[PDB]
Amino acid sequence: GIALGMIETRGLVPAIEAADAMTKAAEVRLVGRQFVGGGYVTVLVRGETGAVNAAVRAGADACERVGDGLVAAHIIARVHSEVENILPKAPQ
Amino acid sequence: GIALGMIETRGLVPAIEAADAMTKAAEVRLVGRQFVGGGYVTVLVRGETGAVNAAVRAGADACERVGDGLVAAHIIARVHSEVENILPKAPQ
Amino acid sequence: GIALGMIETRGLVPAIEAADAMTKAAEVRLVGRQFVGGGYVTVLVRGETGAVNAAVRAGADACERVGDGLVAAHIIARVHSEVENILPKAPQ
Amino acid sequence: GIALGMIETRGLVPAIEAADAMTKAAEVRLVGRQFVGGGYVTVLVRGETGAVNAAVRAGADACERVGDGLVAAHIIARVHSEVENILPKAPQ
Amino acid sequence: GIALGMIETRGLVPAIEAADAMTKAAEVRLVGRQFVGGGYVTVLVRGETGAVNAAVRAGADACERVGDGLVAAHIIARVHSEVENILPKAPQ
Amino acid sequence: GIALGMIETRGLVPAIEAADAMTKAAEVRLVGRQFVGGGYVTVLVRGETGAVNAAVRAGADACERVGDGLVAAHIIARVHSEVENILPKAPQ
Amino acid sequence: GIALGMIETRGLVPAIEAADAMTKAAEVRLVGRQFVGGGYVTVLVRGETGAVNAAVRAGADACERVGDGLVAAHIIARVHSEVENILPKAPQ
Amino acid sequence: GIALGMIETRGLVPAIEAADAMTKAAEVRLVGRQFVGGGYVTVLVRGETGAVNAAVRAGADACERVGDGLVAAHIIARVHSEVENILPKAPQ
Amino acid sequence: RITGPGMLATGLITGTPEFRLVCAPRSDQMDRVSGEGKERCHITGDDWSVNKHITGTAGQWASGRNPSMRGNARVVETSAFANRNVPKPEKPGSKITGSSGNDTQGSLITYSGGARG
Amino acid sequence: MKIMQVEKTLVSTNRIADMGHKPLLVVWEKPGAPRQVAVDAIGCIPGDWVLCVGSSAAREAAGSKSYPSDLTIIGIIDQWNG
Repeated sequence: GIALGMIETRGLVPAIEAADAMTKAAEVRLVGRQFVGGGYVTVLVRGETGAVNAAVRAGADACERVGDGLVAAHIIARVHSEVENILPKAPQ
Repeated sequence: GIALGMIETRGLVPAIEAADAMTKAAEVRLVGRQFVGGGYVTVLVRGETGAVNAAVRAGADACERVGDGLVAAHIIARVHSEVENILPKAPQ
Repeated sequence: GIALGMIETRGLVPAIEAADAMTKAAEVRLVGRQFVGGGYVTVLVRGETGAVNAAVRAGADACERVGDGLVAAHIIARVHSEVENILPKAPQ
Repeated sequence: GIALGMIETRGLVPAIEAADAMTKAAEVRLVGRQFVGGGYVTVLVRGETGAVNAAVRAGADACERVGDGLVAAHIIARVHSEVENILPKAPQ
Repeated sequence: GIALGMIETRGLVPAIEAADAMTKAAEVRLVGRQFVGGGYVTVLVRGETGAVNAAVRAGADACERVGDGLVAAHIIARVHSEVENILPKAPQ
Repeated sequence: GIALGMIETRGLVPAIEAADAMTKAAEVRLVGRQFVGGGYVTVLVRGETGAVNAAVRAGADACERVGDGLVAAHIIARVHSEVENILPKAPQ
Repeated sequence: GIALGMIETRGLVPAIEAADAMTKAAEVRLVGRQFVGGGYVTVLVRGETGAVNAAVRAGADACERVGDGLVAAHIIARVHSEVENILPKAPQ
Repeated sequence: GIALGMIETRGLVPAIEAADAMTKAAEVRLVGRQFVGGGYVTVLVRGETGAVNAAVRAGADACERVGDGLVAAHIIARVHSEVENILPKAPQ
Repeated sequence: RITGPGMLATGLITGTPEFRLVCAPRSDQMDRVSGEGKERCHITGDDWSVNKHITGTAGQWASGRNPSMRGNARVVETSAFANRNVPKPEKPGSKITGSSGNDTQGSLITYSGGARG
Repeated sequence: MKIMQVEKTLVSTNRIADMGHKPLLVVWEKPGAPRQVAVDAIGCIPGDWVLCVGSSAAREAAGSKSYPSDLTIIGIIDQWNG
């Protein structure tokens, strides 16, 4: 799935809630959950463009009132080929 | 039971208190404790829906006034299988 | 003794101090020191209920004027067997 | 092209957005993303000086409103060889 | 020498300054530099009580105005044997 | 030489820039870059006293307006041999 | 994908911008650029439906303020085979 | 050079003026003069980024008061590779 | 009506189907029992402290057992600490000349007969 | 000012409060020469050739016009062979 969706949260619990809502919502593959530093967590999903759009809308709505909340909900439909190197391929 | 219960706290003490209170309250298993960055700790429990409901509420009440406190007390009855990849199974 | 006593600090120096004070104040076994993230440090002790009660009061008093100080002083008298998995056994 | 362009963000999402934007805006190669501690993330590009200039200006406009936003956009036209040892060569 | 001296700083530069000043001031062994999390850095020295007292007094004064500053300057003349396990033996 | 120059910044970009202004300004070797926690980054140089002096002045002027800026700019002419063990030797 | 994204502009510059922007935005292929008469210029992109929505939204926003700007931003998610004959296949 | 500069004019005379200005100002190749329809004339330059920036600034200032004047001055530092197929390579 | 864990943490839980200084300043507090019996620091959890509902070991439970009466005896302490401000006569001065180590600013030294040394 | 080599650290736990938290070093002009104690205002290591100020100048160099030092190290000599 070319598309990329990212959700960033303050704390892991909203990240989990966002991940779950993203993946229930549409055919998007979770490729990463990142502990960024300072309490930031980022969840990354790949998929087809509309599936990503729907998944990031859901995620954002799901995590917003959970814990410390949502920092960023973002969609990149087609990431530059260079960006792919800094993108997680499977969650670790 | 596949229900997930999650407590996030500012600091480890409220987290240990939360975990203790949860597992004492209900038939739930403790699956992880995660250090997120910035002082967030997340405690995670698995079990059947009601048990997780009772547990998370017990942990929340228990650790609210402990240390720097509670950040999130959250439940997901059934996580998407994609999210199982970012969830710890046993606490190591 | 299976009671847990826990001190959480802002910085390691207050933690080491809490630790020394607790171990000198009562017959408690220091079982851990945890770096939690964001500057929080937690010291964990084990022993009998009275001993723990005494140790945590000593740690708290001693570390409070040291550095950035004390976040939490807490006791779990009887610890659920499940929590033991997230509890450090011997400090390393 | 050996100039270095760097963007630092608060969180991974502005960083990814900056990187996408930079590679898309100009003839720059992405060489790194670094989690710095505390929520800071840095994206580093390499290239001809003007390209790096166009790229960093675009990465800055692109990330400033994403999440917690931008911290730094900087360019260094000729990196002293000593600095090359602390610079990531290709992205992980 | 079995006494302990510890300096905690906000940032690493004041930590090196404190460590250098301690080691210069008296016959203490530097046994550890710990990155606590959150920008806290601690420096630990070990030696005879008088040496340690002098070393810490000197380091505290030396790093107080360096960078973000001193957090704590503490001396433990007699260390409980339990606390030895949590204390570094050699600087890493 | 054995002089040590150190810059500590809030963020990595001011640090690279400091490292770069420092090694261009004077004959100093960059022996290290260190992620301290919380956003602090330290860059460390070594050389003869005059050179370190000139490097720390140049690096400090250069990074001050970059990003979250500068935290500390410090020099030690003759580093104690105990401190050498907590010092990076090659940047890596 | 067989979806068609089309952008119409007043003048070539906005069209080029539209084309660049659409291709950068999403996984779409540029299939043509057509001069229409009167200064109208048309760019066309083919690809999967969501990718084309994303591409045309970007293209529209990108050319609107460029020169004489945007005339039309349209999408067809399935093109009839008869229309395929009057559609440019590969650009130039 | 990869960068693209484009000037669009109402009429041919401002285009010729822009072209002369652009090529005098910086090292950029004139790759295309295009009769769009309706009287729009587009001039196209390729070169390095800074060279293109300066050429387009020079071109735009020069032709603004010539004839019916200026429509667009636009710069794309790196076009997507597909957009290359719709760009002229030498002027006809 | 129904009690148990469902009644806890109301308003804290999310995800539910419905949703879908530690130590008290040293100047202000003086401890009843000092040492390991101190109460200035708040200890959370299963500590040995007793709440309002609890009755029985100390208090009236210790103090009411044995009858006592207090007198109003005449009390005036006779001690070195009590005598610290005792009236003293005029301090002696030294009128001597000649080099004699004649400091007048230090602690009072006396000689035979009460003289300033 | 005199040029001296730092030999070792010196520690006095009972010293007067006016010395503050200042470090003290044993310095001599040469190995085997008479030993003097200098306040270390710079941060010197054993074997260093240092420059030492005496008298009233020592007091201010050690932090105050009222400091108890009659000998303060004021700089390390970049290059000295003794």
